[PDB]
Amino acid sequence: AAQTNAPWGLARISSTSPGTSTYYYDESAGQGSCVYVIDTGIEASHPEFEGRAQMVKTYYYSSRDGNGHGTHCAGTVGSRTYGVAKKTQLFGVKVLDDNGSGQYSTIIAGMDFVASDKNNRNCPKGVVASLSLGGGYSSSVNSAAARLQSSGVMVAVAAGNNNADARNYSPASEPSVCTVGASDRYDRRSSFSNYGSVLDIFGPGTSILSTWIGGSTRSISGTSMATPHVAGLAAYLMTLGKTTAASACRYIADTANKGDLSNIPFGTVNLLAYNNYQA
Repeated sequence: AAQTNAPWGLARISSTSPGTSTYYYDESAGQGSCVYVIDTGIEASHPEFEGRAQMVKTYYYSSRDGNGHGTHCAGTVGSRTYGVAKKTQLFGVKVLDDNGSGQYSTIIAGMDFVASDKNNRNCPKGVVASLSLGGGYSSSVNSAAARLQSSGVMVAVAAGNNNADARNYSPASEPSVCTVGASDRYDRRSSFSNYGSVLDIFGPGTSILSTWIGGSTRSISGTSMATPHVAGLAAYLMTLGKTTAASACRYIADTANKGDLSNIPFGTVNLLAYNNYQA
């Protein structure tokens, strides 16, 4: 399939070259897979989600996304216009309040929720969890991310927007999950994107247009915005049978665009998420 005038990030994950605007992808589009978006919740009623998004858990008075961040990330995963896997199932776990804030303990409980809740969902193609969140280093947040990964969920976490080594941030520093840095439309590392040996991949992170609360859209920047690209890419690749949850991050890196990003610090992988679709 071909989505003309796609957001630049979608066109990039299906391109060996920057500066194109058509997203190419196999029409399976993540059908039969599931992506948990553990964030501020999802505006499931948004027409871009086509009934495929829903709230499955909240730790606050409402499951409604009053922030927009989780709606944006879900839109990049699987919204029809801005998503990578336009047919995947989107489950919202509201571990962040409408300020975008969350206690690490609520975040840990959300990861253990997904690790069990997937046994209540129909995901024959597999399960993805997109963690567009992060704070300082925590071995307990890291271990929850490892349990989630160990449980059979592909876990994609943001590297962080500190322009630092992601080694001092959780869950970005958990080596078993898929830690994602952010790039821009000119194949530069995003000026904010964390780096380091713990990173596994880079996704489009600067000026990403996706869904927003109130049925709207907007463009925002962050490693929280590169993470749903790889998360959506993983649900896409697992539906095609190219990889499993335990292997998808290592697979995505094997098939990524090599040595195409500039301003990548020594010791950080120079890999850009690439669906390797041939139309």
